[PDB]
Amino acid sequence: KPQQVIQPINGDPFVGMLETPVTSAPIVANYLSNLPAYRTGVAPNLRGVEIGLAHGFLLAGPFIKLGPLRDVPGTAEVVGCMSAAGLVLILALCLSLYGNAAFQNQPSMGKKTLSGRPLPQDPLMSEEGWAKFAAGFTVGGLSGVAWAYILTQILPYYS
Amino acid sequence: KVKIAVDRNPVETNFEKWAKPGHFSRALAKGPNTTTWIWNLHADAHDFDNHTSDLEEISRKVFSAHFGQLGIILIWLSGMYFHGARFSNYEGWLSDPTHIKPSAQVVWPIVGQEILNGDVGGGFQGIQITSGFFQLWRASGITSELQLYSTAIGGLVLAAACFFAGWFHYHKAAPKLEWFQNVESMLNHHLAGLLGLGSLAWAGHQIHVSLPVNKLLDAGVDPKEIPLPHEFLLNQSIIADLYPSFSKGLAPFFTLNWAEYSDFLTFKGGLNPVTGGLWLSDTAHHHLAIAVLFLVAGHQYRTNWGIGHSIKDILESHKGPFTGNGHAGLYEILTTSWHAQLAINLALFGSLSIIVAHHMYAMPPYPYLATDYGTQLSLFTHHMWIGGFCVVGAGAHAAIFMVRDYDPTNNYNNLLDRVIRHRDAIISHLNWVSIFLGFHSFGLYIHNDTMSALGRPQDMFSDTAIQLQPVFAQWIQNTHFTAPQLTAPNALAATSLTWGGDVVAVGGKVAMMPIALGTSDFLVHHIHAFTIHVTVLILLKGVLFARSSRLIPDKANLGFRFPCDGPGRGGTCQVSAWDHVFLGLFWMYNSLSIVIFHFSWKMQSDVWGTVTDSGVSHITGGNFAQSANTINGWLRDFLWAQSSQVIQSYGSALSAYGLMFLGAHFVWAFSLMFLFSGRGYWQELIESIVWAHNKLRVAPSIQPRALSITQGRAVGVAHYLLGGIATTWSFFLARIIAVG
Amino acid sequence: YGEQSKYFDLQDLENTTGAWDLYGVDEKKRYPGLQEEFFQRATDAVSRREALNGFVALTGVASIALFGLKGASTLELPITKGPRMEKTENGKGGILRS
Amino acid sequence: PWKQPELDPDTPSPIFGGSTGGLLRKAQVEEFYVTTWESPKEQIFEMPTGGAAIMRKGPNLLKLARKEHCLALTTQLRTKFRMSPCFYRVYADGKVEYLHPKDGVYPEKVNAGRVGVNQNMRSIGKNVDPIKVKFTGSEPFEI
Amino acid sequence: AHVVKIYDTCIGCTQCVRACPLDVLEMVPWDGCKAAQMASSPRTEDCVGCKRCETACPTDFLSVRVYLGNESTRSLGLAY
Amino acid sequence: DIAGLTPCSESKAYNKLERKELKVLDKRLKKYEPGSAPYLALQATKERTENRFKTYAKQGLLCGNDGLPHLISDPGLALRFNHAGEVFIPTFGFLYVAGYIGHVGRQYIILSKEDAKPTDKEIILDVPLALKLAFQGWAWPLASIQELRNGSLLEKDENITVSPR
Ligand code: CLA
Ligand code: CLA
Ligand code: CLA
Ligand code: CLA
Ligand SMILES: CC1=C(\C=C/C(C)=C/C=C/C(C)=C/C=C/C=C(C)/C=C/C=C(C)/C=C/C2=C(C)CCCC2(C)C)C(C)(C)CCC1
Ligand SMILES: CC1=C(C/C=C(\C)CCC[C@H](C)CCC[C@H](C)CCCC(C)C)C(=O)c2ccccc2C1=O
Ligand code: SF4
Repeated sequence: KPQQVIQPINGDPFVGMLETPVTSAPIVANYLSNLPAYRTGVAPNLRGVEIGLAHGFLLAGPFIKLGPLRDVPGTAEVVGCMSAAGLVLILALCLSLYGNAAFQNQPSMGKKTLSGRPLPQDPLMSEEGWAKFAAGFTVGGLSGVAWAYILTQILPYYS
Repeated sequence: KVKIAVDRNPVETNFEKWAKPGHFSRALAKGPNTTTWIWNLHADAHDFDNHTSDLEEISRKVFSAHFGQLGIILIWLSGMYFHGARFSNYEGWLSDPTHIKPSAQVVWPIVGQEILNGDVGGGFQGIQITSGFFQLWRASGITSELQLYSTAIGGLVLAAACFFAGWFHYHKAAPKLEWFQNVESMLNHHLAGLLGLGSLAWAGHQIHVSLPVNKLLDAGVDPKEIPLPHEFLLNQSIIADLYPSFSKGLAPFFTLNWAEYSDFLTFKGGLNPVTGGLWLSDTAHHHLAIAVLFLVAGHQYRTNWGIGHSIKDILESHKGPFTGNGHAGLYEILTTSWHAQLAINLALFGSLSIIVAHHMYAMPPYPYLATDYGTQLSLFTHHMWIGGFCVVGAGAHAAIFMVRDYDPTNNYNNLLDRVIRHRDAIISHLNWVSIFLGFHSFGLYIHNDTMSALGRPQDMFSDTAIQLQPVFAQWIQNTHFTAPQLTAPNALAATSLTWGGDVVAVGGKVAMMPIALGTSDFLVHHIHAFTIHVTVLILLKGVLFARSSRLIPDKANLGFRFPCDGPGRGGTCQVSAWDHVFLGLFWMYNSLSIVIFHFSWKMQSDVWGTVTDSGVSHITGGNFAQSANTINGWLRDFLWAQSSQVIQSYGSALSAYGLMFLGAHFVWAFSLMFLFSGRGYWQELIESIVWAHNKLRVAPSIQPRALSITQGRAVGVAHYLLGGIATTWSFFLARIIAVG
Repeated sequence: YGEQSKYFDLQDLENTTGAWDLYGVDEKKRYPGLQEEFFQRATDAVSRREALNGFVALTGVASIALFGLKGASTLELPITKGPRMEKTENGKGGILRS
Repeated sequence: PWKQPELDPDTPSPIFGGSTGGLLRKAQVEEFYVTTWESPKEQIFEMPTGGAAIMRKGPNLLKLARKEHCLALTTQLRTKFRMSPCFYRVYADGKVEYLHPKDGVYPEKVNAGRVGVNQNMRSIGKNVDPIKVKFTGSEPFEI
Repeated sequence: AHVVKIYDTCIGCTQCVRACPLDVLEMVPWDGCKAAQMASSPRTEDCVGCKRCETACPTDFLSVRVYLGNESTRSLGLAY
Repeated sequence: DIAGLTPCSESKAYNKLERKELKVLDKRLKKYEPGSAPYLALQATKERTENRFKTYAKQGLLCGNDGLPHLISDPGLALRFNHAGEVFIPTFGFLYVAGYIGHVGRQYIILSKEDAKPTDKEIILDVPLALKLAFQGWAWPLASIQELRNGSLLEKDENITVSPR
């Protein structure tokens, strides 16, 4: 009974990963598989809505807190939010450019989830699917920026 | 089991192999057809692995090589003692250490060098030294030049004995491989014997010799009437008045009454206010405790009498489930590979030299050493660089072991094999933390520079603006300051004045004062962490990818030091681990240069200075908290605010430092030929010069060839490092001599 | 695949090359049903990459043109404020131009 | 060789641990290489992309992302154990190619069964200057 | 990929094919040398240009020449 | 008095430089007793300074607007005016020794090349032949001229390795 925790993935010592407790932990695997980017059956626009909402809510913070007008009261909370919205628009433009670039061809080989049972094709791995994903990303980012804006207006604590 | 296996007379003592310079290598034994034969001769001179495949002859060779290096170091130490005996002002410096600068090198009046014999005081002229030998000769109680002469002659005698020992232990009586493989006996004899016996001998010398001399020296007694240490050794009456516990006479030692020895084996924190160094009683109890700790640790391993520890059992027994086989074969590697042990010993030696430099700058262990700013700066910088060099060489010899002495038979699922297995993960995570540290240190510096340039100092990362306070380091400082209050109640004061609340000063100059840490110290420390992470990334990648890689799978069969595998795969230049060490040398140079720049600026701006009645005034204006946050502030207020004495050193005692500065600039700049360029252009130029020498029949029999690509890289890195080291040496020494 | 020691079969080469989704599930419409059509109608007018590249550029050029023309001098950016009296003369070694 | 051999899917693989150096996404998208050999006993070898692996008594199978890894393993096996293995190439669509000698008795021999290709009967340095082949699309060494 | 050319100066020490870890070079029978052998490059599309055959070539000038240019996914030595 | 340079004997800046050097050298003299060995070394340095300033003057040397002596390089101008000792005679003085080293290196190269395995002779020097050639190289230009006319100095390029362009 050696308890060989460190083993290759699927018992295959030939490929990149080896199954490690950073990867093979049930909590980590359940948390990563439940993240929106790995919900393959869900439409890519619904993926992008949640992803853009989370990222646009987080990206507002550093702009308000450490912006050039952070010492000016009342105006930092609007300048940080519109700069975060501009950053979300820049990331949406780069996302659309990546969708144009990486999906001008067609993939031919599946993903092969563990012990088989693969679906035909991820809609995220398509051209119009990634375009819908980027659309959901920019809508989610704008809504998250506006939500972080109104959370800086009504507040019981800090900002 | 452990015995002395020695083969008598394996090699005849004759100059037969001295007659033919190329004899260690069969490739060089033919003749010097090309000019690269000479560089291969001086390069493979001490590479004993390709001289022969027998480990026993290699072990004998390296044993006598260490004997020769020991004899060389003993010759150098004897020469330093002779210089202090003959050409020095040590007698004058003993009677006045705070006003007479140390000097132990006297130049000749041959060509204009009389200006280098500076007026160091005490009616003596010479080169103002910086090694701090006078402080050491004041700690170890030395009064007259007769004693230094005796020490020099004894060092010369021991150096001759060491050279004779090397000759004997190679040519006359060479030990066998089983003699060198007695690792347990080696460890026991170099733990209890070497370290423990030396620590106990030094503790006894400090107790019986150095303590009374240093007790009479700081009391105002002139050294002329100070009794010689043999009088203290033989006579208990003279040693009894200075230390009353000697009247007991070894009674408390055997009767377990060691509390009676609290007069000359004290436990005091801080420095002696009269001299500025550590208390000699504290050092005596320290070296005695170190001797105890090494005597007990030197009886751990099992050699011949059953009891003890077997290192193979200790390694094979520590096996943990995320590591598979745990330290399974490392005893077999370390008992058969000289390069693996060389890597381990060089890494630990370099790190311990770094600790030595840090803990001398922190607690000065010598009398009148803290006030002598030049000796402290020189010791810190020198041991800093020697530690860095030993660490880089450790990486190099680890890569050499990886290429040559590593075999896959003994290791299947051990720690070394698994480190080889997940090397890409290690390199990628190290690259991530490298990029992360580089950005949020140097981009912070660039952002501070930009906000200074944009006229917005309130947006900078400074103490006046938004700050990154090093809370952990300041908390450690406060804990160590309050450590004698609760956690070490028997300590008189804090272990160092880095975190203290009092300022000591000898001769009107600040010896050691409390150090404040701010945003700038945070930035420089994380810059240091970034730089060290990059250098360790380069060295570890070179070690890991020396055997095989995704680019070149057969890098193991191509040797350790090879230039390239050709322009294939887009060009595999500098792919060898030797070139990884070649780049790591420059990264080491950048790391240690920035480290010693931080040391010099911080100590000159917040520690070193002259004490006044109205507060304490430092050497600079205390601008480290205001100018070390930006690159331009660093430049202007450290490299331009200082070095004004180096340029104006001409016509004075320190003009040789300016000459050395410009020669170092020359050599540093001359290296970039061997760094930027290649070999084919130089080979074609050499062909044209060969045609020129062929036209009028002065063609050498040896064909002139350009330097090899590895040879050119070695010349470039050597000239670059020598130039940079001498540049910083000249600048630091001239600044600290003309000011401090 | 993976019977006792084999890792290659040439008819299920999707398993041979190591293409595996370590974190992949096929659970459809995890969010509540009324929530999708609010955002599904949000994306359909901007789902096309032509509509999205235009919209980002439309909000790009207009807001960039808004900054400086109207965006500056309302935030009191220190570029359209003007000096009080600084830096008319230049030259510490004499000459004193301007 | 006498008959071109086709690799068997059934053949075992050496025991090995998880190594980061191995097959990448190029194995999925583009082609990858497969090496086969028949062993007399259980010996320890070092993979060109990983650490050490104990191989199986009998047939064996290695997958390498590059042909250079395959020939490095081949040269290591031939030098250490006089092993004489062979490797293949497996494409993305499942096509199998044989690159290790089609004649079967290695490039070191001749076998009088292969035709000289990319061979110039002129001496090196007798090639024409690039001006003589300018604006033609053919290099002087390609003639 | 790269262009590998072998000239008539080859005399057949059958060592340029051992120094190439990519199976680019092969040896064909010939009649212009004592060893009756001549280097050939059938799989010239699999060459990366590492010039190890040039290091192994003992003739002056070299019989085998490798010319760089027109790089591809196999001549660049990427496993990705 | 050529190129606007006054002679060193009649230059005010030359004497001001001498007075400045004597002042700083005597500044260090006040920190030592006259019967000490650093005092004797400083006195010898001052004597060497005074001897150098005296010998540099009254020798035809000149200086201009700096107090530092200048050297005249043009031949003829350094011959009509007494300035040949600056660079004109050191030119032939160096060339004699420079041709000495080149000649003895050539004779050693020629002598070693007519010997079995001559590459060893470059790393294994022989003392009696090298020292004999070292003391038989005083008449280097006389040996150089006679070899130039008869072709033993030079070599036709039909046995000289030339580039293949
Ligand atoms: C207690 C016994 C003892 C002591 C004190 C030493 C001391 C030393 N050994 Mg060690 N050694 C021992 C036992 C001992 N050895 C045993 C039992 C073995 C066999 C397993 C070895 C095998 C060994 C090897 C293979 C090597 C050493 C080396 C060294 C030196 C390292 C240099 C250094 O760190 O600077 C300290 C330097 C000094 C203290 C300078 C003074 C040196 C004095 C003259 C040596 C006196 C100690 C000696 C044991 C006295 C007896 C010898 C007698 C025949 C004259 C050091 C002097 C290295 C070496 O070659 O150096 C000799 C080395 O590579 N040792
Ligand atoms: C514990 C100390 C130690 C020991 C025992 C060894 C032993 C060895 N090393 Mg290691 N090494 C060390 C420290 C050590 N090294 C350090 C600190 C470094 C970092 C710089 C290296 C870097 C290093 C590399 C990169 C390589 C070795 C190699 C070697 C081998 C042959 C070395 C040789 O023949 O040099 C011959 C001696 C010389 C060339 C003389 C050194 C001259 C240097 C270049 C200039 C010194 C200038 C000086 C500082 C100032 C003078 C100024 C000038 C104007 C006069 C041998 C196994 C080589 C090898 O093949 O390993 C198997 C190899 O490739 N080592
Ligand atoms: C001071 C000189 C210098 C600098 C800055 C660099 C920079 C770099 N080298 Mg190099 N290096 C140099 C000299 C230098 N090199 C020399 C002379 C050698 C030969 C010995 C090497 C040897 C060497 C090795 C061996 C390695 C590096 C690596 C690196 C990288 C470290 C990145 C990092 O962590 O920092 C963070 C990044 C920087 C400091 C770059 C500047 C960033 C500024 C602050 C801009 C910030 C963002 C900016 C606003 C973006 C601009 C946008 C614009 C386009 C509109 C980086 C690309 C390592 C690497 O690849 O990374 C792990 C590595 O392994 N270098
Ligand atoms: C005595 C031997 C000798 C002789 C006659 C020459 C002669 C020549 N060399 Mg050569 N040279 C030599 C040795 C020699 N060289 C050596 C040892 C080196 C390596 C450092 C060079 C490197 C060298 C270069 C790189 C170049 C020349 C050039 C030249 C030409 C210009 C003249 C000159 O002074 O060059 C200058 C020569 C040097 C700076 C080299 C000085 C090295 C010392 C003085 C030589 C020591 C030799 C030794 C004492 C002889 C042994 C004596 C014997 C009794 C044992 C001329 C044809 C140049 C050329 O092509 O012009 C057309 C040129 O570019 N030489
Ligand atoms: C530095 C130097 C020097 C000098 C000096 C010296 C070095 C001297 C001597 C010294 C010595 C000479 C020392 C000694 C020491 C000793 C010791 C340290 C001891 C110890 C001991 C122990 C550890 C133990 C013991 C015991 C006991 C306790 C009990 C009983 C048992 C017994 C006996 C075991 C010289 C010149 C030389 C060289 C160079 C350098
Ligand atoms: C300059 C240069 C050369 C040419 C340098 C050579 C051939 C080495 C020359 C060494 C000399 C001959 C050592 C001796 C120097 C002087 C002769 C010493 C004079 C001493 C006085 C007392 C006379 C290379 O070969 C090279 C190779 C690879 C990368 C870069 C370079 C490179 O930069
Ligand atoms: S430039 Fe030099 S190091 Fe780089 S591939 Fe060419 S020959 Fe090798």
